[PDB]
Parts: sequence; C-alpha cells; structure tokens
Amino acid sequence: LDWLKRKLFCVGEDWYFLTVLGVLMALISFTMSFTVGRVVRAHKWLYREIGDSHLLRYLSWTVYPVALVSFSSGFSQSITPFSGGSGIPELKTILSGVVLEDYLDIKNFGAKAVGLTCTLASGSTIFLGKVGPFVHLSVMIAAYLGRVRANKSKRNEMLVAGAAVGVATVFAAPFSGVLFCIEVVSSHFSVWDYWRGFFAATCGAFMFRLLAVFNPFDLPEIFFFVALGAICGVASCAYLFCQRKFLGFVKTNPVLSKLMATSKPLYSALAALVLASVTYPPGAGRFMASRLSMREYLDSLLDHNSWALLTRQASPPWPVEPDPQNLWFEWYHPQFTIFGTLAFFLVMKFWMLILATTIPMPAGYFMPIFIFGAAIGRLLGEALSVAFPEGIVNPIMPGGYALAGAAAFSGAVTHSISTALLAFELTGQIVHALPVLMAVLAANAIAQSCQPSFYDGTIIVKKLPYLPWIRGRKISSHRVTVEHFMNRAITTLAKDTPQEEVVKVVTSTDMAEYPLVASTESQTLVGTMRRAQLVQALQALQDILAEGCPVEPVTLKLSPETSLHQAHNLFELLNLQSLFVTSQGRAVGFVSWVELEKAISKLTNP
Amino acid sequence: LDWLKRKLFCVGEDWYFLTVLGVLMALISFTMSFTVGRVVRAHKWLYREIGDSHLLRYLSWTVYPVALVSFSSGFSQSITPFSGGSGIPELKTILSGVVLEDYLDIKNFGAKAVGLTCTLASGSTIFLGKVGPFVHLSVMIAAYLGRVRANKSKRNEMLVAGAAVGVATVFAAPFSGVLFCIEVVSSHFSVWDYWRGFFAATCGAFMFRLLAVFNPFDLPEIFFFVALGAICGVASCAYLFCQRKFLGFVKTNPVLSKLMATSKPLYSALAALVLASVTYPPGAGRFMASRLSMREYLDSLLDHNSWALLTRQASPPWPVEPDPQNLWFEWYHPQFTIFGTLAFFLVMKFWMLILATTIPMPAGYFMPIFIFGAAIGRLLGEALSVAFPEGIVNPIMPGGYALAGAAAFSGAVTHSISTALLAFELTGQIVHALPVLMAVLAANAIAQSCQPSFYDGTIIVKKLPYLPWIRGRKISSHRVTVEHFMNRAITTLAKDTPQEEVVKVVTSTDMAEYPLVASTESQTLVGTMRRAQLVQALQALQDILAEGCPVEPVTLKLSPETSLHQAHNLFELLNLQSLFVTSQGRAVGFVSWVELEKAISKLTNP
Amino acid sequence: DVQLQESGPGLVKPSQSLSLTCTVTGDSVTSDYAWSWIRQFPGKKLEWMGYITYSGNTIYNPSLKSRISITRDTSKNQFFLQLKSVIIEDTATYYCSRGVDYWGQGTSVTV
Amino acid sequence: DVQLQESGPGLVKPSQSLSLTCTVTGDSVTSDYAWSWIRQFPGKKLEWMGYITYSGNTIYNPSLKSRISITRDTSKNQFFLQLKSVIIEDTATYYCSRGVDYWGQGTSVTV
Amino acid sequence: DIVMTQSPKFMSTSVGDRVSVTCKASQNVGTNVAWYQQKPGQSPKTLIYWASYRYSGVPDRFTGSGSGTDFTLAISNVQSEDLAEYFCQQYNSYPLTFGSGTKLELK
Amino acid sequence: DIVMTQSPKFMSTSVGDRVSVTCKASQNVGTNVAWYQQKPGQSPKTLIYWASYRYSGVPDRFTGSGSGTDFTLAISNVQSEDLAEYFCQQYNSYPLTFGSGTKLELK
Repeated sequence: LDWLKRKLFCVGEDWYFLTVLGVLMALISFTMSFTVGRVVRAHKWLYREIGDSHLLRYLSWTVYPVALVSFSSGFSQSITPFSGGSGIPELKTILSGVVLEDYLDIKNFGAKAVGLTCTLASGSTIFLGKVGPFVHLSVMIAAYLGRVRANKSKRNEMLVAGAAVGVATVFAAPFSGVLFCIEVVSSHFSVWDYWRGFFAATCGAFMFRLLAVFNPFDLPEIFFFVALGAICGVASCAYLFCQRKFLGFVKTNPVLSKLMATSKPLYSALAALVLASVTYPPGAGRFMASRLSMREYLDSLLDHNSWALLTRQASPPWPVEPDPQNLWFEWYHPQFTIFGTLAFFLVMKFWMLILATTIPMPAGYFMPIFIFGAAIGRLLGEALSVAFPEGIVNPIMPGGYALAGAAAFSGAVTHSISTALLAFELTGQIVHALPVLMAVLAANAIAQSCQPSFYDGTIIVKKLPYLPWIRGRKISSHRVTVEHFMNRAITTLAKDTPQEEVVKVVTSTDMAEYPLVASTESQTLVGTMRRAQLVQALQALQDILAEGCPVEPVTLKLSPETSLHQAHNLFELLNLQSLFVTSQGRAVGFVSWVELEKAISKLTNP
Repeated sequence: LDWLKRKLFCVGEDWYFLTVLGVLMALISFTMSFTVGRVVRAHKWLYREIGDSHLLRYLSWTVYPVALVSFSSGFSQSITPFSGGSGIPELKTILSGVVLEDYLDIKNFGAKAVGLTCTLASGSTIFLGKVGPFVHLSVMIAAYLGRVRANKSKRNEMLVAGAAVGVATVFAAPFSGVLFCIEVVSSHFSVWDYWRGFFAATCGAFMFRLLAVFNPFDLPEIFFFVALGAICGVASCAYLFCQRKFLGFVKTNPVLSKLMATSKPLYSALAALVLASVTYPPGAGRFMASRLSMREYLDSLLDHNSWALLTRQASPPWPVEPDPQNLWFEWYHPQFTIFGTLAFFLVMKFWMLILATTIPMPAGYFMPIFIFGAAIGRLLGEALSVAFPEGIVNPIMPGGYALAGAAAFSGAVTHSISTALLAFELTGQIVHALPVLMAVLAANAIAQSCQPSFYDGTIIVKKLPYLPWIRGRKISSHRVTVEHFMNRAITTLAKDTPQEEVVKVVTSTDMAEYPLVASTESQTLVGTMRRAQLVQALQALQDILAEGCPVEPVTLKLSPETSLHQAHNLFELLNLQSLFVTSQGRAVGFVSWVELEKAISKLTNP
Repeated sequence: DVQLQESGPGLVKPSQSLSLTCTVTGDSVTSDYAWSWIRQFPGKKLEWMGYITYSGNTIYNPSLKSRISITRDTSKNQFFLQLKSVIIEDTATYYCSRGVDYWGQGTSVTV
Repeated sequence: DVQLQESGPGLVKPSQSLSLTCTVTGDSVTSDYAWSWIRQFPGKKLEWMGYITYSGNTIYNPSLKSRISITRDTSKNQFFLQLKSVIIEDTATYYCSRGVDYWGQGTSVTV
Repeated sequence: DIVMTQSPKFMSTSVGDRVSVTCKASQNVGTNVAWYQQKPGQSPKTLIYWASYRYSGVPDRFTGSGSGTDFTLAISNVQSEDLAEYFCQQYNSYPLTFGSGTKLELK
Repeated sequence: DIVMTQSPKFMSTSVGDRVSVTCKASQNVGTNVAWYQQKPGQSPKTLIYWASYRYSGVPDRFTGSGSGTDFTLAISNVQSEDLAEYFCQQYNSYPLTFGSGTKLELK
C-alpha cells in the first residue's frame, strides 16, 4: 500500500502540477479574451454612435487606443527594465544557459498581464498579438510551481513545458503550438518535454471546452505555392533587416533615446497616435481595410471565395458596420481595386508594424507577421485567379494561397517550419499539406541564408547573454579560450601537506568540492574531495588518505587552450555543474557555470 | 549566376535525394500492397470454391500460408544471420553508435522485401504486420543514397529520416509516424531530422495520391479511459514478459535450437501449421473471428455501432463471406456471446502472437499488438455499454474505447506515447484527444516501471551492442572505466626526440593524429600533430616546432578512471571521432569509436 | 418458433393505472435479448416504450420515463406493465415484442 | 445609370452562324467588370453563355465551348457574338448583361 | 429522438411492377435498420432485419439496401397478397424510432 | 455545373400575406447569390445582389437571407404589382447557374 502510494507520488505529482499550470493558462486566456472582447464591442458602439461630426469620430478612434497604450507602458516601466516588451528571446537565452533571475520573479506578473490585456483591447490600430508575453507569463508560472515543489535540467524542462503551454493557449491549438515553441525557444530538446507540452495543451483545450457554456491539388499548383513561398522569404528577409536596423536606430539616435528616458509611455503614446491617424477609417482606412478586428482580418484573408471574380460580377456595398458573414467587403474600393487595396495594406503594415514592435510594452509580434504573410498570399492568389479565371486544367481558390503565404512568411521571419503545421491546425484541414510545407521550407532557405530570425535580431539588439552562433552578428565566440575566463582561485589539498594547514584551509574557504593533488610542487590532480566529509574526518593528507577518505577521480578534464563555445556546449549536454582545468596535468583552475555566464556577458557587452 | 547555382546545390541536393527516397518508399508500399491484395483475393476465392468437403477446405486454409512462410524463411536464411527478423532494434543500436555493416548492405534488399510480401499475403492466420522490415528497407535505401552522394552525424540523420519515411509509408500516415519513429529509434534527436522525416512522409502521401487512379466527452468517461489504459498497461507488461522469456527459451532449449540449426524454415513452417489449425474457421475460428483480413479486424474493432445492444435487439446472421459493410458479424456467436468471443480472441492471440513473433522471417510486430489492444478496448467499451445501456448522464460508443485501448496497449508495449497520436491520425478525428492520451500515459507508467520495451526485450535477447540502460537487464555498464578498453598503443612525438627517429616513426605507423609530448621521461601532452603535415615538414622535434609546424592543442582530456558510459555519451553528443587519455598529465592512451564498439561488444557477449 | 401472447383489460377509465400481461412460449425470459414493448396509435404511427434486460435493468423512452414501469416474473416467463396517469391520447393498440425479430399479436387498449 | 441595348436578326436558318450586337451607353467596356451573355428558353429557364474581361480574355460555359465565340470593339463600346452550328433547340430570348447588376432588354432569337 | 423520415407516403401500382420505399435518418444509423410488413388487422411481421439481409421464410423479391443515413426497400414482382403497410425501424440508438408508414393499394 | 434547386415552384396568396422562396445549392456557394424579378415581357431586374443586401431603388419588404448551401427570399406585404417570376443566381463558381424560377399568381 505504502509502496504503491510512494510510486504514485513522484511521477503523478509531476504530472499534476503541469496539468494545474495548463488549466491556469487556459483560464487566463479565456478571461483575458472576455476582458478584451467587451471593451472592443464598447469601442465599436461608441464609434457607431458618437455622431456624424468628424472631429468627435476622430477623437473616438484615436484617444482610446492611445490611452490603453499609455496604461500598458506605465505598468511595465515601474518594476524593472527587462519586464515589458520581452518574452521569447529571454526564454531562449535562459534555455541556452545564462539565468536572469529578474525574468522568473512573480512580483512582475500582475503588472504585465494587465498591460497585455490593454494592448489586445487597443487591437488592430496598434496591430499586435499576445504570444510572447503570454509565453513569458506561462514560464513564470512554471518557475513558481517548481519553487513550490522544492536540479537545473529538470527546471529547464519545466520552463520549456510552461512555454509550450502558453504558446498553445494563445493559439487555442495544442498539437503544433508546442512543436513551434520547441523549435523557436530551445535546442537539445527531448521528446518527453514535447510530450509534457502536448499534455498541457490538451488540458488547456479541455478547460476551454468546459468554459464554453459561459462565453486534389494539381502539378502547376505546387510550383505556384513554391513561388509564393520564395516571395514571402524575400519579403521576410527585408522585414527582418528593417527590424534589426530600426531598433538599433531607436537605441542609438540620441534625441530619441533621451525622449525614451524621460518618458517611455510618452513615446509609446506618440507612436499610437501616429498609427491611429493613418488607420482612421474614412480618411485612409477605406484603403487599408482598417475597420476590422484582429481575427476578423485573418478570417477575411483566408476566405473561401475568390474576390476579384466576385468584384467583376458585382460591385459590393460598403456597409455601416462590417458584415459578420462577409468580412472581405472591407477590402474593396471602387477607385482602388481589391489588389490595389491589398498592396496598400502590405506597404503600410510593414511601415507601421516595425514601429509598433519598437514601442515599449508587453506585446506579441507573431500574429501580426502571420496576418501580413496571409495578406501577401491572398494577393498572389488573386493574381493567379485573374490570370486563369477558368483555372488550371478545378478553379484557383486564393484562400489556400493566403494560408500558404501566412505559413511561409511567418516561418521565414521566425526560422521555424512548425509555422506551416500551426497554420494547418488553424485551418482544420490537412488537404493543403505538401505544397504549403514546401513553400515554408523555401522561405526558410532564402531567409535563414541571408538574415537572422526576428527573435534573434531582437536578442542581438538587446545584447542579451546568449552564446550560440547567429547570422549577421560579429563577435569573438571562437577566440576566447578557457584561459581567459577560468577561476584562478583554487584550494589545493595535496597529499604531502600537513593536517593543521588543511584544517585552516577548511575553516577559511568551505568550498563544495576541493581538488586532490599529488604533491605541492607538481600540482598534479589525483581526483577530488568533498568538504563535509573532510570536516567529519578531521573531527574523527597522506595520513587522511590512508585512514580512508574517498577519492572521487576527475572524470573529465578541460585544457586552458580549449574554446569557450565548446566548453559551453559540453556543460549544456552532459548536465554538469563544475569541471577542473589541466595544463600539463597541473590544477590550473576550475570552471563553473557562473564563470561561463560572466564570459558570455562580457562578450555581449564590452 | 554561378554563385546562385552553387547556393541552390547543397541544400537543394540534400532535399532532392530525400524526396526521391520517399517516393521510392511510397512506390514500394503501393506495389507491395497490390501484390498482397490479389493473392489474398485468390485465396478467398479458393476457400469459397474448393467445395463442401472438409479435408480439402482444411488443406486450402492451412497449406497456402505455410508455403508462404517457408518461402519467406528460405530467402532470409541464405544471405546472413542478421538479415531476416530484425529492423527497429538494429536501427536503434546503430543510432546508439555501434555500426553493423551487414545491416546497411543492399545485396540483402531483394531477398527481404519478397519475404515481407509473402508474410503479408499469409496474413491474419500468421497475424503479423510489416513495419520493422519496411523501416529497415527504408534505412538501407537511405544509406545507399548517402553512399552515392559521397561525416557520421549527417549519415545518422539521413538514416533516421529514412526510417521515419518507412514508418509513415506503412501507416500511410505522415504526421505522427515520423514522431513515433523518432521516439522509438533514436535519442538526442534534432527538430531538423523530424522535419526531414515529415517532408519524406508528405512526399510518400503525394505519390500514393498520384497512384490512386491505378488501385463533447463527459467527466466519468475520462476515468473510464484511464482505467482502460491501466488495464492495457497491466496486460502489456505481461505480454512483454512473455516475449522476453519465450524468445530466451527458444534460444536456450537445446532440442529446439538444434531443430532451428537444421532448418529454420522447417521450424517456421511447423509454427505456421500449428497456427493454421487453431485459426481454421469452422472448427475454432467461429469463436476467434478468424475469417477476416488484417485491416478488416481493425475496422471491426473500431466500428461506430455498439455490439451488445445490437445483439440483444436482433440475432445477427453468419454470412457465406464476411460483409464489407458489417465486419463485426464475424465476432458474434449464439452459444458464446460477443464478449466471450472477444475474451477467447484475447486469450488466443496472446498465445499465438508470441509464437508468430519468434518465427525467423522478415515480419513486423507492431500492427498485431495494436489490434490486440483495440480488441481489449472494445471489450471494455462493450462492458461499459452493458452497465449503462442508456449511457452516462450521450450513450457510450465502444469504438472510441477500442481505439483508446489500441493506442494505450501499443504505447505500453513500445514505451512510446506517439502511439496515441498515430491512432488519432488513423481515426481522422481529434475529438478523442485528451482521454486517450491520458490512458496511453497511464499504460506507459505502469509498463515502463516494470518491464523493458518490446524492442528493448528483443535487443536483450539478441545480445546486440547497445550501450544505454535497459530495465531488467543485469550488466556491468557503470564498472568498466576507460582504463580497461583504451588503446595502450601510442606514437609519442616528443619535442626532445631526434629527427631520424621521428622519420622512422612516421614511416612505420602513419596514424591520422600523433600526440605532441613535452619530453620523453615525463610523457606529458602539449597538443597534437597531423601526419601529412609532418611528412611535408620533413620533406622541406623542438627544431621542427621552431621552424613552425602547427600545435593544435588538446581541447578535452579523459581520465583512465572515468566510466565507459559517460565517455560514450560524450562521444555521441559532441560528435567527436577521437579523444586522448591523461593520468597525472601523461599520455596514457587514445580513445576512438572502434575501441568503444569493442567494449560494448564485450559487455554484450562474454 | 418463439411465440408471444398479450392479455389484459381493453376498456379503461382515465387517471387509473393500467397493466398488461405478456406471456411467452418457446423461449425463456432469462436469455440475453431485448424484451421490448411498442404501441401503435389509431393513426398508424409506432412508438417504442422500453425493455428489460436478462438481469432486470429496465430501459425506457426518455419522453415517458415518469409514467412507465415495466417488470417480469422469471417463474412464469411473463412481462408486466404498470402504466400510470392514463390519458385519452394514450388510447392505442399495444405490442409486446422480442426486440425486432418476433412480435406479439397485440391488444387494443381503449380509454 | 448604365444602359445596355441588344440588336440583331430574329429569324435565322439552322446551321448558319448567328451574331448579336450589344451596344452600351453610360459605361465604358474597358472597365473591370464581367460583360456577360445569358439566354432564356421559351420554357423560362436561364442559361449562362460566358463573358469577356477588360483586357479581352474570353470565358465560356464548359457545355458550349466549341460553338461560342465572343468579341468586342473598344472604339464603339459593343459586344459581338459569333454563335455557330445553330440548332432548333437553341431558339431562345437572349440577354446581354453586366454580370449581375444591370441587364439588357433582350431580343427574341428564332430558328 | 433520431427521426426516421420516409417516402413516398402512398403508392398504387399493378401486378408485376417494381416499388421502392425510401427511408432517411437525421443522424447516422449505420446498417442497423429493420423493415416490417403490416397487413390491416394483423401484427407487423418483420421482413429484413439488417439493411440487405432477409428474414427466414420471406420471398427473395423483397430486396433491401442502404447504409449510413439513407435506406431503400425494393419490392419486385408485386402480388395481390402484398397489400400492406411497410415501416422501417432503426435500432442503433436509444430510443428506438420508426417511420410513419407507407400504405400500398393496387389497381 | 453546381445546380441551384429551388422551391416552391408555384404560389398563390392574397394581398398582404408573406411569401418565402427557398433556394438550395449542391456545393457550397457562400453568400454570392443574387435574386431577380421578371414580370412577363420585361427583362429580369435584380432585387438582392448578395444574400441579405437589397439593390438601390427596391422596397424594404424584399428581405433576403441565408449562407452556405441554403438561401431564402422573403417577401412581406405583397402588392398587385409583384405578379412575377423570381430566380436565384449563384456567382461563386464558373459556370454561373440559375434556379428554374417561381411563378407567383394572386387571388
């Protein structure tokens, strides 16, 4: 009985906490969504109602989002510099090895979630998703759980799982979300982590369900898809470049920096204001399809009907409010053809999207990218339709094309072909399986050969302590050997040395693991000793050895001339905590994680 | 232009070969299926037609499969001992590190595929799937491709991809199959391998498509599912145990061994004969639901209708030939209730399945297990239905239960919860997402705590050179240090030594990498030297150093007292080819892969 | 050759509980079958009442759970209804059957 | 106020190619719309013929690809059919339209 | 309750001709559908217990068919003794439902 | 060709009553369905270009609705001037198909 209970406990306990976390995440997503939704509705109502006078309308359009943005900023600013505007990259960094304790603290939670919610409410004017922040939150929760329960590896795994769950929840999409997270965040992942993530996602889905009460492709087609993917990749590279440079400029340009220092919220507010005017439905949004929710846009993009043909058949009417059945009517204009409108959107979102990303607040930057990709895809589809009105020898459905574009562009941006999978999941259909995937792959090829990932770019801009190789990031990763960053301080307990001396040493340092040396002159290692054990022995060094104190031999030895990178890799893979250094056999020093972290920091920031 | 072409080539080339492989696999699967199918049809016709006389009928039932089995055996026997009856385990071993060149040779191909086909034809009497053999074939193909193209890691990755593709093809099931393969075969997997596998699967699917022209769950429900999973796990453990012991007995028991030596085919034939009589439809198969194809059985199991209730309503008729719309009629009997029949099947398949697995031929052992699991699930579902005829406060659909069982039991057997995913994919519906998964997990927990995997068990029985830890396998993996298996032969090119001596040494050994020593007496390392370079220098050792021969320093140093296992892990993870050993700084020896392999072999086979 | 024979009172007063005895010959009640009751209205539309299992667990039509109650005596091999709260709409020709295979001759109930 | 006006010969001899001129007033032919042809039989069943794009690429009903041929003159803003292999079954009232929005008054073709 | 809607409601044919009574279910039933014959006065005798499987003691001309949501009873070579109502019953789900019933006169 | 099957074929009502003409498509059309009015002799004037969007110059009583595979034209407060045929046309797919047409007399 007791034995059985014991057996149940560890594994079961592990499972249970994860499940709980998942549930919590689901709850957060539901409640957050609800909070968003009502606000959005209210805003819409206000827009409808305030009147026919222009100024008032403008104010309604412009003020509400601005205020929200400001609110988001303010909460972020008060706690710490690395709180707001950071999720995935930070997580990645953590996974790589260097720990930023500021990131995992729970005092930060309440201020960030609210900000995220505000951002969401602000919606399609500001044009931002929720992912990264959500992921961060999830990770934090996981960390908290771990702490409550209370090795590094296990903790890391837990964090990963949490992240995966977070990703799933935002997407409302279990199977692929976790995979995507794994692709983006980590490296040296295990299947069990993935499984855990999946489980969490499933739990979240179940929770959502529970809470529901409240509330045949041809051969040229493939070619076309590939072309689309390529185009996306091209575009994505450019986008990535823009992201990299704009952020740098912001960091750099002195006046802007000064302004930020004075008031980040002010900067954010200003940005919002700038966005809002451009958006404004009757002035310029009639062209940009402005008057739409975030999901609404996506829906419009991935609509089954082929727009150009429809337009040709019949001029669509501009309604008072956007039709729930016919979202795509928003994209049409008489003077500017649907194609033209799409082009305009592409031009303008790109211009704006970067700016939006820049502004300091808790916000996600995946969904917008996806939407952009979809738009591009749709344009291509439309073009194809125009070319071949009959179709290819079944007609060309541009929805599929749009979907492919969304999959592809996002993947290119993110360096992750899990994007395709995610897209498929969202769709609900696995009939577009190959071509889309191929397109995504193509995009990745073109993007990952030229540029770093969005996330990677962001990390570079930050100068966060992430060791691995990134494209377009000049740094001395191969040069720094162990000699430069190793700890020269050692506590050599040689056989030959007297007992009093040893005692004194013990009294002084009290290190976790003392090195055992052959003799004082040679300084050559013959294994290691633990401190507590030594103390015990003393209470009760050749003499000591004779008496019978256990010599745990050194399993693995680094040279001083070995590269930092290699060492780091070793540390990551074998799950080590410390490791000694030998030069011609001599105990020169002692590599820990701390030293490595320091080195990384140095590399990042001169 | 040229540059662009170059860029296209490497990555593109890599992709292309994989695609080709996938296509080939798909073709094989289609053609093989066709070959099977016609034969099966013919057999059925013969059974129908031969007459009413019993003896003739018996002969028809019994001879045809036996002959096929014999044929399968014969082809297998002639080439090599490790050809027939081995796939997944071998692959796993290879992945782990130890290479068996016999496994990847293409001379073996033609003899094995045919055998597999024969086995398939023989069908539900012999009761065997195609997976492992198919996987092996795929791997072989991949290897061949690699050779044609012509590092170890890359090769391994390619092999993995091939395996994944093979797995997919058998299942006709891209998304999960690859994942399953990854779970089972490898460890220390990367996402890119997985992606490759997925791509291959997609390609295969496409090929298949092209070739087509020729040709709301409640709360107690979850609990029930969990219970089912647990039951499966229990059963699975027992099954695993049986597999482990029976095989051992076969290997051991002297008379049996002798018989095998004399004629493996004879043994196989005898086994087939034994199976066949038991199967025989009018004698005992009326109880076992014998008269059914392999897929047919599965279909019957996962049928949407609830059988017990139907039976109660109306006595079903036993047709002359099994109805394509109503496969489940085969499971009914008047004297033995459907439940009883199911129980009988469970008892008898288990008895037989192990025996079937034992017989030396190219055959897969997953599908049968899955079917068994499904059967068990179905029984449980039926029971539930009986208990709650109305249902839980929507009625209990036992098909779902059966599916869950199939997922769970197989997972338990295989130590892989990808099984659930596979099941889901097969179904086409993701509505049974959580409960089934949970059940599978439960099964894994109970099985993986008691027993090793089916594959693991098989490996143990074989005594193949696979280093990692397995449950219920007593072996000295932690004891053997580097000291025992290291190469004592070294070629110390010390600074102090004369030039003539060095030249002589070079002439003698011509090793890939010579160690550089400080002085002859101390034997302490100060890096490494390459052979060709040395030769060049000579044509043109302190003196040599002065002149300017590059000293590549030793990045990482093993001790003699470090464990074998750790060393192996290190080799696996950092993708190393060789590594020096230091004791008090002295160059004691040199660890390669070969030595490791030898050690592993020794461990396996005293 | 399984044979079912109904028996009971034809004319009944409303809001007074009716009961119909269905006797079996050729087959035991303890066999695993669906010993079911069905009724046909004067307009010739069939409605399913319910059935008892071999053990005794009763299953009914969801629309008539409150009023219907069905029992058996294993000694005599019979089926007993106890249909309560009788209404003029319930006026029908009743039919006691073994699921789908065999049917009784039936009796004309009148309110 | 886009207005379409048909014109052509009513009585026609079978197996002799017919042509109908549809003139436009109020809108240019070079605009991006579906300049389509439709016909209604004596039994009052509508069938879609086809249409030309702004550029000139013609699209037809799959059932009548062989016989139908539709062209335009951008100078005069008109539509020309060249319907060949005329049969007594083809006898109908024709209708030249701008997709779905505006329709012509139509002409009664007779074989 | 899963509704069994059937057609055509009334039929009138001569001796020798074919008749086809069609049943349709709202939800999926499978092949768990039984057909009846009721002559006015007598109890409804079953014809075909599972769609396309005739009962023992019934003529071969009563040919049933179908699966999923749609089913057909086909009768060829009609006799004077086949003046009767024909119902389809499902028995996949609880509760067990029936069709309205097809009366059949002859000329 | 995607068939547009509509009903009921004939209708006869008084002045003031409601009429509802229903169209059904074999494949999914979306909401890309237009309604016509054809008085005997004249050309068919369009009423509702997209299901539930009336044309300019048409009365409000012509209320259209539906999406996917089924659509309805609802007319309330019928006048003597509404003696006409009413067709539904789809225009999602090529070729463009039509309904058979509903003639409407009055008492």
